[PDB]
Amino acid sequence: VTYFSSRKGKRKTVKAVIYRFLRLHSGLWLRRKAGYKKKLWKKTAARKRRLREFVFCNKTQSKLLDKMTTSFWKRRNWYADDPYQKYQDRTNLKV
Amino acid sequence: RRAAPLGPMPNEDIDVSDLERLKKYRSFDRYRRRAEQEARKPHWWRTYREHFGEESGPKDRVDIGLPPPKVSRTQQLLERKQALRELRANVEEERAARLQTARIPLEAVRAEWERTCGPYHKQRLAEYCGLYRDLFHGATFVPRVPLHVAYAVGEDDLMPVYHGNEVTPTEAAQAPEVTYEADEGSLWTLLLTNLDGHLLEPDAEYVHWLVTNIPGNRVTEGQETCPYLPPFPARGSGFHRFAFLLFKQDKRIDFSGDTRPSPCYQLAQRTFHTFDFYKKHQDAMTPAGLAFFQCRWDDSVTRVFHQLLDMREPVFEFVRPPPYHPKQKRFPHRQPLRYLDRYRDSHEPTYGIY
Amino acid sequence: SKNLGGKSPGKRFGIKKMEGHYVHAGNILATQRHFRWHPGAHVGLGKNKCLYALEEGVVRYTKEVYVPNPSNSEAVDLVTRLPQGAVLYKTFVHVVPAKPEGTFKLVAML
Amino acid sequence: PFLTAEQERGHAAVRRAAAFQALKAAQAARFPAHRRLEEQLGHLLVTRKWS
Amino acid sequence: PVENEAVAPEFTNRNPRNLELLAVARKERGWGTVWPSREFWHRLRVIRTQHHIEALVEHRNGQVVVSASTREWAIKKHLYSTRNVVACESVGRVLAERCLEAGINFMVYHPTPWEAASDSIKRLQHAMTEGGVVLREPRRIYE
Amino acid sequence: LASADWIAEPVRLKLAVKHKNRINRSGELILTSECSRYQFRNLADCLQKLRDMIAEASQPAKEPSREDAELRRSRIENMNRERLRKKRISSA
Amino acid sequence: YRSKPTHGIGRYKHLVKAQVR
Amino acid sequence: KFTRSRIPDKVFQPSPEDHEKYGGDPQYPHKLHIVTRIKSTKRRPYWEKDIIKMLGLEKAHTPQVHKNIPSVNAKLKVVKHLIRIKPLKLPQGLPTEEDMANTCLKSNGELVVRWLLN
RNA sequence: GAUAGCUGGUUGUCCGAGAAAGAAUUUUAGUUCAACCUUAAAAAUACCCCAAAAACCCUAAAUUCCAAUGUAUUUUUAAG
RNA sequence: GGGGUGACCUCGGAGUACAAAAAACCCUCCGAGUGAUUUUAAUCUAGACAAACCAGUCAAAAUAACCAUAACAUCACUUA
Ligand SMILES: [Mg+2]
Ligand SMILES: [Mg+2]
Ligand SMILES: [Mg+2]
Ligand SMILES: [Mg+2]
Ligand SMILES: [Mg+2]
Ligand SMILES: [Mg+2]
Ligand SMILES: [Mg+2]
Ligand SMILES: [Mg+2]
Ligand SMILES: [Mg+2]
Ligand SMILES: [Mg+2]
Ligand SMILES: [Mg+2]
Repeated sequence: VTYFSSRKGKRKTVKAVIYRFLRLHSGLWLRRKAGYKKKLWKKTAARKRRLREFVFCNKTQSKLLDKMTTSFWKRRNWYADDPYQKYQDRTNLKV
Repeated sequence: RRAAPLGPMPNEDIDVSDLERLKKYRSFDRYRRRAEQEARKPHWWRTYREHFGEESGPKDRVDIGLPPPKVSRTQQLLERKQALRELRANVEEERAARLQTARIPLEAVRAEWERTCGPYHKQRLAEYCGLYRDLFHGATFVPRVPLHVAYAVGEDDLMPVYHGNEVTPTEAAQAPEVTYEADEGSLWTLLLTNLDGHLLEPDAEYVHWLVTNIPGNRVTEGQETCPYLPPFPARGSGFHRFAFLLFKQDKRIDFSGDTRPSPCYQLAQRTFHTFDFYKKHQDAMTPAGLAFFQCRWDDSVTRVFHQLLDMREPVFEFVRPPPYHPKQKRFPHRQPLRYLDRYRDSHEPTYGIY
Repeated sequence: SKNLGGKSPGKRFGIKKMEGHYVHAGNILATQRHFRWHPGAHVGLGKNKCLYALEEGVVRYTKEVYVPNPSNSEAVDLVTRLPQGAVLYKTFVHVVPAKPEGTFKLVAML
Repeated sequence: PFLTAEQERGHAAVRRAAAFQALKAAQAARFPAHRRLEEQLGHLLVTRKWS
Repeated sequence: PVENEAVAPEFTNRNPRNLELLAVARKERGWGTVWPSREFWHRLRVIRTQHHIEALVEHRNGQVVVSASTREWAIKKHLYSTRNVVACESVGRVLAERCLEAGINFMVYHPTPWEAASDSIKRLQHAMTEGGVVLREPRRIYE
Repeated sequence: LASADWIAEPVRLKLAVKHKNRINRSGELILTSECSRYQFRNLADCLQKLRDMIAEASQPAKEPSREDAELRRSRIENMNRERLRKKRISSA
Repeated sequence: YRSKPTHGIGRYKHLVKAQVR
Repeated sequence: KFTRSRIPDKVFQPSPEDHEKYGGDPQYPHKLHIVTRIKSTKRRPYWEKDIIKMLGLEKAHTPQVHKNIPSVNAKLKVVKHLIRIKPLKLPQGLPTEEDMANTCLKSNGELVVRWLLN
């Protein structure tokens, strides 16, 4: 991670995390299961469904991705016909 | 560490040494019979019945009923052996049994059944359906005398009321006809009670037709304490039980407290407790006949509720407990995206300040 | 040297819920390599011989007679080879349901 | 022993519950203290002179 | 208001047959390893001894609800050779009639592979079906 | 329903016959909606239900198709109860 | 279990053996 | 491996001479325990440490009053090798509310109600 | 002002709490997670735990899960 | 048990590791890097096991097609 750039002096972001991850506005990160396209003839339908299912990240990985991304990717996006707009918020979280 | 068994072990009696001289069962059916016989014994370890409700195991049931008929067992066995020998002496019966072409007089079979062993089957069926548990709570009787109840659906249509049948309220709208063998020197009381259907109290039941002081068999001659009321079970809660109980009495019982008016359309007045009724009339009355049937909601219960009871038809529903969900985590690790939908209040987008 | 491949982690084959634990539907009661605990009332059987609760209730462990399937040839042969007084006993795990199936609520008094 | 295992069942339970409730209340009373006007206005007294 | 309009929304049906008849009762899923399966509300059990034939209809708790035995005098005096296939079919017919009287229309029958191919038990099943009692208990709603 | 004059008499009779389970004892047909949090959408759902009922009672090609998974039990029970009802003895 | 009084309730291999002068 | 220790019940069966030996009543057991910690919990297992902490015996050579119930008797048996246990004697009865501030616990195990009058 | 997972050095006082290693790794001279621990904040149960319960050929010390009780600790949230 | 030579590097079963789980050695022994056959074995989703993470495991209800009563593909220590 480049904490201080050379041109603008700003903090940069890694593009791998934005290529293979998705941040919901509530702080959660969404990802794909590793190996969901490799050797599908060798795996059971239940395992294939487990691989095709999306998954969340835990607190340490989420904080790592927040450190590796800038503030532009932590904004509120109002997309037209966004499937994850219902998941952008959190409800009934009694902490 | 080893502990000693708190009683006898299961397979500790047979000798382990010299197994070849010991007889084995070569039949899965033999082993299944032995296993089902051994499973019904009160073992000292944790068993399945102890956890899944043997109903306190053995219980001393109080018998409130007529004594069994005193018959000569020796003469009975003698005449039965004679009848069996006469039946076996034939040759056409043997030919029919060999050719597998033989019929059975089901009517005579049912008659002899209700004559000799029908009472005990009816008693155990009532115990299974929970009649005694809700009528006396501590006592089960034997229906010594039979009781044939039948509803008239038309001119030639007669629907019987057996032990546990299902009768539609449309067929049960009118008062039924009852029959039972009795001499012209005894008095009987008939009571139709609805065990389920009381909207206010759970531990109470409804009256539908109470008629006491029956001379012999003439039920119409006896004074009806409670006029007949058709079954009115709710639409949601279905399959209520309606039981005709017939009691034999000694004295001419007279009571002004259990009397009902001629309309008798008040549900507060039509609230019964058979336990207290039998506690009041325990000196003379003794239950001898029983016939219970199931009944659900039909298109006549709305009419009975509106016209007769002067009410609105109450509609119930069988709701299920809500599905269990764990405590929602801040970071649900490796959970599918639909984890956030299990804790959604409504499937409607809520824009807080926008 | 000569002995190779002896390194393998434990599969955590054991009993998850003990007697008296209030479990929910789907909760895995116990995992096993061979049949040590047999399922009883409201206890399913996965294809890996694992035991899960089908209802929500209290887990119980009992010793009960064993009547095998008449198609399982090995078990039927052992049964028919047993002596005349022998009865096979196994340790079964049950789930005693606590919540009722449902209630009758008044929805409309029309 | 003085009492048996069957006699000592739940003999002191209301007191344990009350003690746990007192502990919970002591833990829940945690909050920042009040800021009063005197705490800020007493700092001017450092320059109190003799006229 | 109307004194009869009190409803007490929590309606309690103390009938033990209510949910079983509504097909929403909790069947006993489970064992799978032992035989036969205990997932039913009523169960037909045919015991064929060397002398008599006994057809019971037991509940899940083990209690016998309705039974028909060749030891009963009603069938013993009307039937010769209470063991044969004729007697088995006869006791099946009597049990079907008694079940129709008791109000039980559905039950399960789990015979052994050698008892299901027999001649007496086949005719007993046929007689029970013709009498109105149908096997294959209905599926539990929201199982 | 009886005072609803914007629908024909056969349609009203078919409504009173089919949807008698949702008809008040005062003759008032009642529809209810609870799906959405918006009373606009709830009223739209009630009006759509009314439209479906009116169309089903107005079309004469209705064959009154019934299910099988939930009706086989009732059919078997009706057969097993008529097997006892078939007694023919005059009374009353 | 070993320390329980119901130990060896499933013990069955001693009832069957399945392995002249 | 070093683990906890199971003590059989025959250890806690008093003999007919032990009553006269230790000054106990063979008929009625005493009511309250005076427990004092004589040894340290260092070089002792952590479960013994935790038992001695939950028994209120953190400070040594200071007596503590406990019940004579099996619940506390279990922990006292667990750590019986670090404590001295005596019966609480009441020669003048229980201290009333007007005698609470004038009481004392003597070294022999008795709790005097009127201590140093005037 | 090359770079050093390597060595050496790293400047006032007092007080509070306070850690000996499971997994990956051209990795075992190092890092990154977990388990512990520190600092704040929300809560409620936390240890001790009698029965009862945990496999089939023989198997010890003892374990797991649990009421009561004796204590006040424990779990989550945010920084580490 | 210094490096070099030799041997090993991943996965599973048994003992070490006697009874919940876990548990190392260049510790003692077995094995795997697939074959054969047809029942060609789906979608969606409660709740759970296991686990630092990545990965691995089960699975109720509901849906389409077959008995209108099963579908977990089976066997080779089946675990690899
Ligand atoms: Mg006799
Ligand atoms: Mg190993
Ligand atoms: Mg290992
Ligand atoms: Mg440098
Ligand atoms: Mg290094
Ligand atoms: Mg214990
Ligand atoms: Mg506890
Ligand atoms: Mg060396
Ligand atoms: Mg080499
Ligand atoms: Mg876990
Ligand atoms: Mg399913």
